[PDB]
Amino acid sequence: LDPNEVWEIVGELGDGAFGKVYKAKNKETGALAAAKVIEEEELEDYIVEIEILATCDHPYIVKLLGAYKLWIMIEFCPGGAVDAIMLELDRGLTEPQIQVVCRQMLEALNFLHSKRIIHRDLKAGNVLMTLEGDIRLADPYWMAPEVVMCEYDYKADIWSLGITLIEMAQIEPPHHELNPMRVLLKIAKSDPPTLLTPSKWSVEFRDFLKIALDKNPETRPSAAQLLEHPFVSSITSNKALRELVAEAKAEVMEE
Ligand SMILES: CN1CCN(c2ccc3[nH]c(-c4c(N)c5c(F)cccc5[nH]c4=O)nc3c2)CC1
Repeated sequence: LDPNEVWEIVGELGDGAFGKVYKAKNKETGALAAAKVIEEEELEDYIVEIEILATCDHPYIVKLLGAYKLWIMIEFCPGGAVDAIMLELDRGLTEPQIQVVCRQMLEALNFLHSKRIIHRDLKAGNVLMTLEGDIRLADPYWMAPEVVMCEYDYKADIWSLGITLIEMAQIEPPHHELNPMRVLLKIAKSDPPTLLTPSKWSVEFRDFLKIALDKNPETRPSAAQLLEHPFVSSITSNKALRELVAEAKAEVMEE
């Protein structure tokens, strides 16, 4: 069952810091793809991840297309990642644009959390866009108190979400100016990040971030509970992202 007859590569989309990501078009049917390509130990570690994605079939999570070196064919999303969008446009996202992403993310998180799965790498570079204006998420008594805590556990996502929303408002996440070494300390030491210009955004945004970014995963809310927040409870149209995908395409056409 050799590949290359099935798919033909027709582009490169981004050498991240994990393999390289190329664009693939089906030889028979004509369909597009994203091909992630790698080449004992690691191989079985990747198979588990692949077989986890097959399971995670939902509107707002990339579809697994196949598995043939090591090829992984995932759905082409022709808007690309939101962080790439934000630079090509050289600006943040409008609150209504942020409202639509926050809500679609929450349905993806709430889905995953019912499957007992965490994402753990939620940032703007892992929120992809379709032309339709929709997102896809990508890729015992002698025990010491601190050992106990590190054995609710899926509230990690909910923190990354609120942090992703700041990334989208402001282009850059909080503490972007310090090196990765010092970040971890700043995270653990500092109070929950707020928006830089509280004046610029609605009272609902500020409060959503207030409750999303609780340092205590006990008192911190589920994807489910957050879906009833005013900030995302009234959101029925993907218009504002339909709008934003259009500009991005237009801006990209420039030469
Ligand atoms: C600079 N202009 C805007 C960004 N540009 C762009 C265009 C299409 C793109 N598709 C993907 C993509 C993934 N990166 C991807 C992944 F990383 C993991 C799993 C599935 C994926 N599917 C994709 O469809 N990125 C794109 C970027 C290049 C042109």
